[PDB]
Amino acid sequence: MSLGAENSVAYSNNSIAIPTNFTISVTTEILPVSMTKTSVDCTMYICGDSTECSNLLLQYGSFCTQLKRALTGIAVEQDKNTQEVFAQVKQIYKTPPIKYFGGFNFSQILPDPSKPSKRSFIEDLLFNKVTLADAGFIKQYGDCLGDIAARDLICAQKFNGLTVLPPLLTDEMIAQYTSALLAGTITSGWTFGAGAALQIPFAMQMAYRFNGIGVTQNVLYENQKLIANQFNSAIGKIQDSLSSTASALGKLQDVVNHNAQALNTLVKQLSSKFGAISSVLNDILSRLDKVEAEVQIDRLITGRLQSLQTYVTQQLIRAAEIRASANLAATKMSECVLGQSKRVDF
Amino acid sequence: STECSNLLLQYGSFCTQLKRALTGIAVEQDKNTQEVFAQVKQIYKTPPIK
Amino acid sequence: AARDLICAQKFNGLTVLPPLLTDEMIAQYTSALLAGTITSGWTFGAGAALQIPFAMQMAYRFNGIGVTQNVLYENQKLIANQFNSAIGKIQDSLSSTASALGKLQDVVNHNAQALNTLVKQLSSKFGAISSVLNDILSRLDKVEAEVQIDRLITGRLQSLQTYVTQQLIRAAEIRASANLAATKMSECVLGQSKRVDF
Amino acid sequence: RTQSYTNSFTRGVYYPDKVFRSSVLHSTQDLFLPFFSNVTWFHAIHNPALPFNDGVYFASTEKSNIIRGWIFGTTLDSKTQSLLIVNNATNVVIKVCEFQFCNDPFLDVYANNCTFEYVSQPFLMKNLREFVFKNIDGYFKIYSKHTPINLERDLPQGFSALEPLVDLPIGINITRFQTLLALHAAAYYVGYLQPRTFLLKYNENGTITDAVDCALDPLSETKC
Amino acid sequence: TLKSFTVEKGIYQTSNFRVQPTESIVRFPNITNLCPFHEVFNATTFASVYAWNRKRISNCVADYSVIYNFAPFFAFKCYGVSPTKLNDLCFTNVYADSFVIRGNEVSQIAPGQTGNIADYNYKLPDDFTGCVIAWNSNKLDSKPSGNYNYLYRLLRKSKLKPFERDISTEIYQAGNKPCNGVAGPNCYSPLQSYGFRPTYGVGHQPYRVVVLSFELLHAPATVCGPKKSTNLVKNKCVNFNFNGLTGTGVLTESNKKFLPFQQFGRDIADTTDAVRDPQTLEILDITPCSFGGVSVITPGTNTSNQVAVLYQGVNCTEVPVNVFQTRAGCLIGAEYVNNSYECDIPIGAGICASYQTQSQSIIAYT
Ligand SMILES: *[C@@H]1O[C@H](CO)[C@@H](O)[C@H](O)[C@H]1NC(C)=O
Ligand SMILES: *[C@@H]1O[C@H](CO)[C@@H](O)[C@H](O)[C@H]1NC(C)=O
Ligand SMILES: *[C@@H]1O[C@H](CO)[C@@H](O)[C@H](O)[C@H]1NC(C)=O
Ligand SMILES: *[C@@H]1O[C@H](CO)[C@@H](O)[C@H](O)[C@H]1NC(C)=O
Ligand SMILES: *[C@@H]1O[C@H](CO)[C@@H](O)[C@H](O)[C@H]1NC(C)=O
Ligand SMILES: *[C@@H]1O[C@H](CO)[C@@H](O)[C@H](O)[C@H]1NC(C)=O
Ligand SMILES: *[C@@H]1O[C@H](CO)[C@@H](O)[C@H](O)[C@H]1NC(C)=O
Ligand SMILES: *[C@@H]1O[C@H](CO)[C@@H](O)[C@H](O)[C@H]1NC(C)=O
Repeated sequence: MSLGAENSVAYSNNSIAIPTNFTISVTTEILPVSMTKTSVDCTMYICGDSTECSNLLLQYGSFCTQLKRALTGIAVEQDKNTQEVFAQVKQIYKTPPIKYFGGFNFSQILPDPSKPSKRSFIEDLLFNKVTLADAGFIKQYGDCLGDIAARDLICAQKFNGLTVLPPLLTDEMIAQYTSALLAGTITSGWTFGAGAALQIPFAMQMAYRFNGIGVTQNVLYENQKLIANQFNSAIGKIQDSLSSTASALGKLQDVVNHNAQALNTLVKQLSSKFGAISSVLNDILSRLDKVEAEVQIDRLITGRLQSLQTYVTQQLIRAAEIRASANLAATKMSECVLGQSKRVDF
Repeated sequence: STECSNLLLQYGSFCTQLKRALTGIAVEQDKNTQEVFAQVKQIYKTPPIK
Repeated sequence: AARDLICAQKFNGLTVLPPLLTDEMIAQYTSALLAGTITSGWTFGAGAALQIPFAMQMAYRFNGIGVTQNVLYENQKLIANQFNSAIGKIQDSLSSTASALGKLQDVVNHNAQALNTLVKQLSSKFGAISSVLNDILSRLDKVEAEVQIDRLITGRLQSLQTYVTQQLIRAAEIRASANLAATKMSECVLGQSKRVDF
Repeated sequence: RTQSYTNSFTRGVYYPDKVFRSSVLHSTQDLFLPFFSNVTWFHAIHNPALPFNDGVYFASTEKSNIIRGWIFGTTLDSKTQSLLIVNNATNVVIKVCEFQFCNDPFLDVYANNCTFEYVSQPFLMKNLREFVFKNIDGYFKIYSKHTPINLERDLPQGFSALEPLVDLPIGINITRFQTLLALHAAAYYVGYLQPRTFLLKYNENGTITDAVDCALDPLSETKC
Repeated sequence: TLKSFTVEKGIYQTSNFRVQPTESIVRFPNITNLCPFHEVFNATTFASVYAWNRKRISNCVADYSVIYNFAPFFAFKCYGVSPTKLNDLCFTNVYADSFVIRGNEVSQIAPGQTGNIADYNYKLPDDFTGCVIAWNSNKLDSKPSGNYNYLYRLLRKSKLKPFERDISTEIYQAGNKPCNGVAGPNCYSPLQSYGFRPTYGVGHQPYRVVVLSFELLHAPATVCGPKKSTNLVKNKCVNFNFNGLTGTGVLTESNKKFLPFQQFGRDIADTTDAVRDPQTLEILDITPCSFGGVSVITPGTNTSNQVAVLYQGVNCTEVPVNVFQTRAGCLIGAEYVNNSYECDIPIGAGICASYQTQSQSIIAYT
C-alpha cells in the first residue's frame, strides 16, 4: 500500500507563507442514532400453541421474563436516543416568507409546501437512497392473511412470534424538528440555542463567523458575492454527489441490514433438530409416548432458549454501540449547529 | 472425527454467527488503527537542517 | 525442545491474524505528523502546509494561552533548555521503569490468557466418561458414543460462546479507547486545545 | 464398438425432496451430478456393463423403438438373484429372476423362479431426454424431464430440473448395468453421480432455475 | 404478569390474545382392505436368517392391537416410534421380515451392532424407525435328534450393507489353494447348522424374530390405521389432523401450482403451510388464525383503575377471541381528542395517552 504522496515542505528561519484567497467547502457527516425495535414472544417461538410444551417450559423458570425485559429496555432506549438527539428546542421556529439571505439561498435544505411531508430536497434524496426492509412498523396481518404471490419473510417472522414495534416519533415530526432548527440557525444565528432567538441579517452573522476564526470582517464585506457563489456551488455539488453514488449512507444501510439478518437467523434456527428425532413438535407429540417425547421436547426447548439468548445478547451489544453513536451525534448536534466550535476536525 | 461433525451439523447455525462476530472484531481493529493514525494526506519530510 | 502454548493453540484451531498496517507504516505516519507539527504548526491539518520558523510558531502558541509573545523572544534560551531537560527526563523515566505501559501489557495478557483458557477447557469431561473423543469412539457402540459426543459438543459449544461474548465486550471497550485516542490526535497534535486537562 | 469421453458442460439436476418450497435457496446433501464431469458418449451399431458405483443416469436423443431397455444387475443368466428391468412401449416387467440369456444379449422380435413380479407405468414415451437411476437406501428413485434439443450436438448448457415420477424399490446388490436395445448409430450418454453439496435456486412456481456446486471453484464455495 | 399488586403509570405488555379452535377435522384416505398380519405372524415354518422373507404390506387398514393375540411375545420393542401410538398416526409402506435365531444373538438385531448375525446375515440401518419382536419357540422348533433345517452363514469376505441378503452357497476360500468344489483346508462351507435340542440352557433356545419395518409418510399414504374421517371445513380456525400430522390453523383455497409428485409445502422455518387432501385431489393453505400482542395502558393504582387495551398490529374489525384505529395497533377504552399536549404515556406513531379531567377518563392525542 501507499501511505500517501511525498511532500518536502520548504522550511527556513526567516521564511513565512501566507494565503491570498480562500475557498468555501461543504462536507457531509452521517451518524446513526437508532435502530429497529423488536418485541419477541418466547412462548410462541419455542412452543407454538402446544400445551404440554408450555407445561414443560414453566419448569425452566424466569428466562422469558428477563429476555422480554431486556428487549423492552432496548425498545425504550431507541426512542430515548432519538428524543435526545433531535428535540433540542422549546419552540418550532418558522422561516420568513422572503427568501433573501444576503446572496445565500437555502432552497435545497428548507422544506417545500408542495409535498405532503415537510421534507426538503436533500432529505428526499436521503430517504430515497436508503432501502429499508419494510418491516412490521405498519400493520401487516391483512397482507399476511391474504395469500398473494408467495410467502414473505416478514409474514414468517410475524407468524413465529417476532414483532417489530414502530417508533414514537414519525418522520414528519423529525422533519419539523429539522426545519425548526434550520430556520433558527439561518435567521437568529447561535442566539436561539442560548435563550431567546434574536434576529440578525445573515451577512452580518457571516461577518461574526469570519471574526471568530481569526479573519477580519472587512474581508467578507468586500467579497460577499464570491462567498455567496462559492457557498452556492459547494451546496450544489452535494446534490450531484448524492444523486449518483449510493455508497455514502452505508452506516445506516448496515444498521438496517444487521437487524434484518439477526431476525432471519432467529427464524432459521427453528429448523434444527438439536439432537432430537424431529424439528417439528407435533410429529414428536403424535409419534411418541409421554416420557420419551418429554425428553425430546426438553432438548428442543434448551436449543431454542439458547438461540433466543444469543439473539438477545447480540442485540444488547449492538444497542450499546448505537447508544454511543447517538451520544456522539447529539454532541455534534449541540456544538456544530447551535454554535461555533474551535475544536480541530470536530 | 466424522461422527462428531455429523452430529454437530444438527445444532443449526451456532458457528456462522461466531465466525461473523470474530470477523467483525478483526475488521474493527484495522478500522481503529486507520482511524487513529491515518490522519494526514501527504507524507511530510523534515528538512536536513536541525 | 518442548511443546509451546502457541503450538497447541494453533493445533487446536485457534489462529491469530496479523494486522494490516505494519509497525514501519505506523512509524512513517508518526514521523509525517511530527514533521508537519514541527514545520507548519496547525495549518497542515486545515489545508495546505504553510511554513513558519519554530520561534514564531512557539510565539503563536504563547499567544493562544493568553501570555503576550514578547516573553518568548526575551526567554528563548531558557525555554529551549527546559524543553531539552524535560525530553531527557522522559527518556530517563522510560529507561528506568516499565510500569507505565501496564495497559498495553494488559491488552497483550488478556488475549493470551483467554486463548490459554480456551485450550485448557478441552481437557474437561463435561459429565462424560472420557475427555478424549477417540476413546469414546473406540470404546462404545453407536448410541452411547453419540450420547457422550453430544455432551462433549454441548460443553465445547458453551465454552466457545463464552469466549466470543467476552471478545465482543473487550472489542467494544477497545473501540471506545481508540475513538478517544483519535480525538486526542485530531485536537492536541493538529491544533491547540483550550479544554482543561485534555 | 467405439467409445468417446466428452464433457457434459454443466447439465443435469433433479428435485431433491417431495415437498414444495417457493422463492428460497435450499442446500441439500445428495448423490449429485458433478459439474464439468467426464461423461462417455458411447457409440454402437451392432455393449459391456458399466461399473455402477452409488449413482448413474442416462441421456439419449434417439427416437422410435430402438431406444429401450435398461437391464440392471450384478450377473445375468443364472446363479445370483439380480434385477432385470426390461422396458417397451407400455410395460415394465420387474423381476428378480433371470431370463435365459447368453454371452450375447438380444431381444427377439419375430424366466427363472421369480420372487417379486411387479407391473407398473411405462418409463418412456429432436428430443434429448434425460433419465436418472439413482440408488440410495434400496429405493431406485427415477427423475426425468423432457428436453427438446434445438441443434443435434453434445450435452448443452442448462439447469432443468428432472421431476420425480417413479419410485420402485428393489433392495438388492447392483454393481453393473447392461443395456437392452431392440435388435432387428445410437447417440446415448453415460454419466456418473457423486455425493456433493448443492445450493438450488427456486422460484414462485417451484422450478430449479440455477444450481451451484460447492466444490467446483472457490468462488462457488464463497457463494455457498 | 408484573408479580405485584400495585402497578405504576405506563404501558405494559402482558400477554397475547389467540382465537381458540372450535372444531376438529380428521382426513384419512378411503381404504377398506385389512392388512395381512395373520399370514406373517401365524405360519407353519419360517425361513432361516440368511434367506429371510420380505413381505410388502400396503393399501389396507392396519390394526396393531390384534398383534398380541396372534403370537405370545412379551413386549413390542420399537426404536423410531413409541409402541403406544401406532394407530392414530399412519405411514406409507410396511415391510415384514422374519427369521429364527438363538437366544444369545437377540440384541444384535438393533441399529448399530456387531457380531455374527449383524455382520454376515442380517444388518439393521443407522436410523431404524420400525419395530422388532422376538419370543421363545422351544415347543414348535426343536427335536431330540436335532433341528438341521435352519442354517447361518459363519464366514464372508465383507460385512453386509443394511437390508441385504446373501443367498449364494459357494465354498468360502480363505487360502491360496483353489477350492473347485472341494471342501478341505481353508475351503469351508459358509452355512452351519444351529443344532437345536430341547435340553439346552436358557440362552440357547430358538427364538422367532419378526421385524415390522416402517417408513415415514411421503407422497403416497397407502397403509393407514383405523380412524373415522370428518367433512372438510374452510375459513375457520380449526384443528386439522391430515394423515397423522396434527396442528391448528385455517384452511383456504390455494393457487399454488403443485406438481403431481408434491404432497406438502414447507417454509424457511420448516413447518407445513400447504397440504394435499388424500380424498379429493386439492391443495389447502394452512395459516394460523388471528393473534397478536396485547398491551395494557394504565395510570397508577393510586389514581384510578381505568384501563385501555392496545391490540398491537391488527386492523381491528376482528377484535374478539371508544375504538380508535392507530398506526401502532388500535385502542379500546381511550377516546381521541382534537388537541395536542405533551406525551405522558407513549403508545405509537406520534400518539400518546393521558388521564385527565375535562368526569375523568383516558384520552388519546397526537
Ligand atoms: C538560519 O538558517 C540558516 C540556514 O537556513 C543558518 O545558516 C543560520 O545559522 C540560521 N540562524 C541561526 C541563528 O542559527
Ligand atoms: C437558489 O437556488 C434555487 C434553486 O436552485 C434557485 O431557484 C434560486 O434562484 C437560487 N437563488 C439565488 C440567489 O441564486
Ligand atoms: C476425460 O478423460 C480423458 C482421459 O484421457 C481426458 O483426456 C479428458 O481431458 C477428460 N475430460 C475432462 C476432464 O473434461
Ligand atoms: C455387493 O456390492 C459391493 C459393492 O461395494 C461389492 O463389493 C460386493 O462384491 C457385492 N457382493 C456380491 C456378492 O456380489
Ligand atoms: C410461473 O408461471 C406463470 C404461469 O403463467 C408464468 O406466467 C411465469 O412466467 C412463471 N414464472 C417463472 C417461470 O419464473
Ligand atoms: C394359524 O392358521 C391356521 C390355518 O389358517 C389355523 O388353523 C390356526 O388356528 C391359526 N393359528 C392361530 C393362533 O390363529
Ligand atoms: C375416494 O374418494 C375419491 C373422491 O371422493 C374418489 O375419487 C375415489 O374413487 C375414492 N376411492 C375409492 C376406492 O372409491
Ligand atoms: C385496514 O386498515 C386501513 C387503514 O386504516 C383501512 O383503510 C382499511 O379499510 C382496513 N381494512 C379493513 C377494515 O378491512
